[PDB]
Amino acid sequence: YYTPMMCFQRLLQEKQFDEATQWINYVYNPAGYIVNGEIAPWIWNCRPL
Amino acid sequence: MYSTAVLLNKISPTRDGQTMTLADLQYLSFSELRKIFDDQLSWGEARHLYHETIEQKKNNRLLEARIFTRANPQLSGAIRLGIERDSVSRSYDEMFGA
Amino acid sequence: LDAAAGQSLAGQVLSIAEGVADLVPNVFGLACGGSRWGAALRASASVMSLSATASQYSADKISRSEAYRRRRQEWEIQRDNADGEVKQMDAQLESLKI
Amino acid sequence: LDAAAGQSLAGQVLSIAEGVADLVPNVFGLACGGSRWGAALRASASVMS
Amino acid sequence: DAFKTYLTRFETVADLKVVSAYHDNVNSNTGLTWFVGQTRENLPEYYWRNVDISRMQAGELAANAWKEWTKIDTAVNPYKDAIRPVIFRERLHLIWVEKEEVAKNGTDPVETYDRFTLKLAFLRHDGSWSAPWSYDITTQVEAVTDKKPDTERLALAASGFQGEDTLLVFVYKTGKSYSDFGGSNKNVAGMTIYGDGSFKKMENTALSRYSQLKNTFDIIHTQGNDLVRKASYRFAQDFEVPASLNMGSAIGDDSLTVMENGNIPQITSKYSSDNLAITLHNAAFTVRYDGSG
Amino acid sequence: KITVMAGSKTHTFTASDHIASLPANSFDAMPYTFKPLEIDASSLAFTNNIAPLDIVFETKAKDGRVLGKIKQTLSVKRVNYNPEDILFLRETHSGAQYMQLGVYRIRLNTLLASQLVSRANTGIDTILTMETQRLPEPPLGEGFFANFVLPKYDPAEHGDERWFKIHIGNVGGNTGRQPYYSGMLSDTSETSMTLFVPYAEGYYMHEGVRLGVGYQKITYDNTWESAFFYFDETKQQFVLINDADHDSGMTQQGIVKNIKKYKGFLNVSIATGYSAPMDFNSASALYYWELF
Amino acid sequence: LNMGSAIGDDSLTVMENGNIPQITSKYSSDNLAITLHNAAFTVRYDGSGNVIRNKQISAMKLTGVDGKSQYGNAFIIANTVKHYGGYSDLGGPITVYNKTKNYIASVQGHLMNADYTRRLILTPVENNYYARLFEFPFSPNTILNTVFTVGSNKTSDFKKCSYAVDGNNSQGFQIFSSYQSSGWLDIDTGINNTDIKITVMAGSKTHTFTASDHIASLPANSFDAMPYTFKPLEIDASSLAFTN
Amino acid sequence: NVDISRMQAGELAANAWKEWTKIDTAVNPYKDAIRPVIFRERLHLIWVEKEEVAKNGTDPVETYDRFTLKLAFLRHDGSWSAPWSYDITTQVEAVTDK
Repeated sequence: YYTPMMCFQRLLQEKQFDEATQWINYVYNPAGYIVNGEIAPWIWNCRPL
Repeated sequence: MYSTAVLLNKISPTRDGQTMTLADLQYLSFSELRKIFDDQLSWGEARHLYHETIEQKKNNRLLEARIFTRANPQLSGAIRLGIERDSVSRSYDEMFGA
Repeated sequence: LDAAAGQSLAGQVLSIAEGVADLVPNVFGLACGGSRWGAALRASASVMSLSATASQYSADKISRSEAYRRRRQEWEIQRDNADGEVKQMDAQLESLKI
Repeated sequence: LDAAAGQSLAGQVLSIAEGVADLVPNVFGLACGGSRWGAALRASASVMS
Repeated sequence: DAFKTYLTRFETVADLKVVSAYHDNVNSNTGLTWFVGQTRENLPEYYWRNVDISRMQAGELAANAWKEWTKIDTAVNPYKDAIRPVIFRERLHLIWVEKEEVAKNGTDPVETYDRFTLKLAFLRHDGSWSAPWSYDITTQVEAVTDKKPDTERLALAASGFQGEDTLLVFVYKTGKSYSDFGGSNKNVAGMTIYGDGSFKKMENTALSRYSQLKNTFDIIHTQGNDLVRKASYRFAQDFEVPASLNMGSAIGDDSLTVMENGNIPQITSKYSSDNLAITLHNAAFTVRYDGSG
Repeated sequence: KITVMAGSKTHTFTASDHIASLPANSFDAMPYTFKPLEIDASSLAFTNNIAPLDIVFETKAKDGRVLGKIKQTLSVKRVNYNPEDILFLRETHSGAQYMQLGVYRIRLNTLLASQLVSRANTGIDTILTMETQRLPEPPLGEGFFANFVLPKYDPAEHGDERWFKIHIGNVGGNTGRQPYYSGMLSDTSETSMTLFVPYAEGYYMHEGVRLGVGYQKITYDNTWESAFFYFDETKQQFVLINDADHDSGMTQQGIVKNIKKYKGFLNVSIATGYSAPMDFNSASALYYWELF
Repeated sequence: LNMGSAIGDDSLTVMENGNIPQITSKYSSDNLAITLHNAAFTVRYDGSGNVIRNKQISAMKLTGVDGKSQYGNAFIIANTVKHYGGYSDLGGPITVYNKTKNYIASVQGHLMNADYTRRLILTPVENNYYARLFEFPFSPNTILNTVFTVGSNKTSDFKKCSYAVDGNNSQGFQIFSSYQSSGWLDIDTGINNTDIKITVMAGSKTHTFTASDHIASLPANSFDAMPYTFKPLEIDASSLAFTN
Repeated sequence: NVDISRMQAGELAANAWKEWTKIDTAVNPYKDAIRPVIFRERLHLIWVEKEEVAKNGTDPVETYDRFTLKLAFLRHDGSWSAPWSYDITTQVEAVTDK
């Protein structure tokens, strides 16, 4: 959790919006996550959350 | 580890009395293909068919770009001296006209 | 500064060669041995340090070059401002003589 | 400059390894010994630098 | 001047000659081949690269299947050309042997002998190399070379037994052909290295187990004294089958139910006679009434 | 049930018979765990030393609703340490290192650095020329260069597609055809190529090595239809056996009477003293492109 | 010795890949012998990047009606050819006369419309349809680069027929494309083995090695690349004039 | 180096000569046994070094001179390579009669 969020924050501060989105989609994606070619059942990608 | 011809034969015919071809699967995602051919294909077979469809799509895109690059009239042209007309270029012209 | 970076990079082959040379035993007779077991490791650390120093010199050179370039850009802006002032005064002269 | 910092950090494992290697005796026969007693301490000082 | 410096670097890289290779597969149909190369100049500078030979089509390999030469910076000083890559724990390891001149203490006539040490390092995540594990293989080297390592070409082979998560390291005397290992065959010696760095010298019973690996040993050509190196190979008994399978999850009809935690933790293989038996242990999955939102 | 398919055999393990401990009947999570399932995978169809095993976890209700279906495939790889399928590295006396797998050889190193010094004695105007980029490379061990000329495209003779393939024959222990080269026929002019055919003592089987060309709708691999080559110990050179019709001719196994000329090729010859220029699709392609 | 390349007369042919890979010496007794091994060079039909290459080379390269080939014949070509007019600028119908078989071979790059009937008119007036002297219909309508087999020795009329019209319709005139003539040239394609030779001169001695005797294997007779490779050529270099 | 092809009646122009350039590769030759040579079309420096070595495992410790032939070459950027080294003690003793 803590490292992808830090990377996302730094990319957002530098205005690299696409890279920041890629780095925050490791934690949360409103569209879901593609596992084995299908949408995964979980809502959050960070398991402790 | 599979054969695309064998897999396409397992999936044929395409509701039209025609052999199922890689172009007809352009078209639908891997999950769609697995759902449609859940009874005829295994996981590895569906994955192989999906990958072959993707590679064929990429190859066709490359070929179209290759033809148009040489057909471009803007390179006519002092650069035209180092340009050759390919047999595939001639075949594309004879098929699709101008 | 470029020469300094080159001279820093020049010593790595000699460092590796010294590390290779110091591994050979150098005492003979009834007391043999004398090999420096850490010679190769020290040579590798030395070449790492020399690489760091060369990188620092090259970075300094490039930084000074870019500072000079930006300074020239600001000079160009000042030159344009002065030219515009001269033209504006040349127009004010026509107004004044009318 | 980033590469310079990386190259500076890259030598610490080698410094520690050299300090470990120089503690082994290197003269044999009827006159043994040869250990560099301060090799580990010098390695630690080098990694600090 | 900058171009001439570039040319110096180019000559250094282009003068590289391959010295050893490892194939990360049980057969030559897929996988990666990892090469270690050496410079022409009289330094112990070593580079490594790899190629994906699964791209081979009628013996033609595209240029993008190859990888750039990357320099190894870990103070490698091998004995002659006894340095080779190997892969175990899924990462690139470099294994070599060093020779030193040591004397036995407390002997009025000082007699010297060669001490042979096996060193093993691995490539870390950031591109740096670790501190090598060190083992003593003087007895094995002397046994395989008949105490004549100056006259005989000591050879090293390393293979990765992924099924047991171990590294099989053979030290042998380069010849024209090799017989089965263990027992009467004293030209091959074996060592087993574990994931934590510990080691166990192989005995006759375990050495006879890897006898089919002799086809990956360097041999001297019958027609003229020409050395023909051979790529080492990943080792498996007869069939390589994955040890587990995480099947995944699924969503049922009408978004009413979910199948979760489907996995086969243990998958074992047995090749007795000419029939293969595959056992799946503790295959489990959960069914739960749950819509995905 | 869990259903597994290994080649032609299909096993089904239902929860009535192969269940370890059946979960409590409830609407919450119900974990099903099975006993050790044994699979007789002795009929797996091994293509290129790898075979698939299909595993399906299925659960359905009485209504027919699929409570859950999970498909997966397991890859079983067959160990093949046969000496003819092992990659090996060799270095010729000219300095060329090659990696050989079966019949195919791949150049591993490059020797342009040695030749660049004399060029670099003058300016770089001498290094960066076409003459330098056309410098020949030493051959990959013992072998010969054969020149092939393939005709203009003719749909009547070749077929509806302009592609051609070249196959090699009596090499190693394989009498059958192995793909060696491929290309596309040119509809305006002939296609000329020069192939390096390897050699080793005892490598060529009876009558010598075959190189033949196939176009689909025809494959010129009957008797004496493909070009035959052999190594004559007397003259110490490679000779084409069927460059023309012969009532007798020397081959690898002595004198053979009925010799018919090769078919498919417009012309086949042996290029004496031919060294191919450096390759820009080789292992050193990146460095060549960066230099030039 | 990397001899290099050369360009022949009229920018019609190129000699390429000329090189002697091995040159050995033998100084026995007092005579010096120099041996050139595998002396090779390739002759090709090719123009130095102009209209002649793109058009006349392909015109002769087109297979003849009777027996394909068309190598070793005599041709009449034009020096410079330039577009005149019509509807657009197609590849331009450019004609080559095979004078030993009485052939017209036309070359073009594009076609305006497949539905419009097109043929070749050769006329010294261009815009005058009745003032023509050659009219050849395309056998397929949607095809280019065809040969026509006149039959008569109308070389004189062929030279008077400046221009070349690909339009050639009777629904008016309807010139699609038309090219020019300018000059005229006559070439022959046949080659002589006694004329394919390598001549060496060492001091006062001169030795000639022709392709009749010192050749290894002749190339395939074609308009494409023809590589000639010679046997080991032996030279008695014992009368070289040594200055310094 | 000098280009003596410019020699005319024993007179050499001053532009045919070349600047002295320092060799920096840790050269320690024995007496004056250092000389240049050109092979592989590039400048090589070849020399001999003498070291005092003793024979191990002899009760009367006897010392002898070991002669090593070293060979380095000049690289494209003006730096010198690491020398190859060979042992020529037998040849040196044979030609000098010990």
